[PDB]
Amino acid sequence: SGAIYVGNYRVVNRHLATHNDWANLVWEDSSRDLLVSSTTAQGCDTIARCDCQTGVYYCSSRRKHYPVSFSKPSLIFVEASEYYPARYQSHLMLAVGHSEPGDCGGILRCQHGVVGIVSTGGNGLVGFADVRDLLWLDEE
Ligand SMILES: NC(=O)[C@H]1CCCN(C(=O)c2ccnc3[nH]ncc23)C1
Ligand SMILES: [Zn+2]
Repeated sequence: SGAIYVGNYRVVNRHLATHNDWANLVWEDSSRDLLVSSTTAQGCDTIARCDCQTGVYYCSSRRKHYPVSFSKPSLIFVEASEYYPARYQSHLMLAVGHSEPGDCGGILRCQHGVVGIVSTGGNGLVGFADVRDLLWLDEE
């Protein structure tokens, strides 16, 4: 589990969104595994605006932050799970790291700020849903 709290937005994995998220919806994209809902309180996370390919992510199944090298956001084949059928997920970045069921939502961050959230795992891989192109997270 986990979210990005930027301005009056909450950024979560679409597959983990709550009823309150759906009742306060700003934007959702199944192809990216992302959903954004509105918040009453202002958050403290800042979004990175960059093409960093190194950073650090939080792994809840280890209680550890790991430094990683990750691929540029791409259209990556993702295997069928309890949340989605076999499909191409867009804006996904891959790294080598521990990610098991429950690690989705952990933040990936670089020197500039938050890059994305854990969205895939297994096989000693971890995938991150990129948020750096969502410029609207910074206003309104
Ligand atoms: N965005 C998606 O389509 C996700 C949905 C959750 C599952 N998933 C994984 O890649 C995954 C996550 C955690 N541990 C794992 N072990 N084996 C596979 C996995 C795909
Ligand atoms: Zn950066």
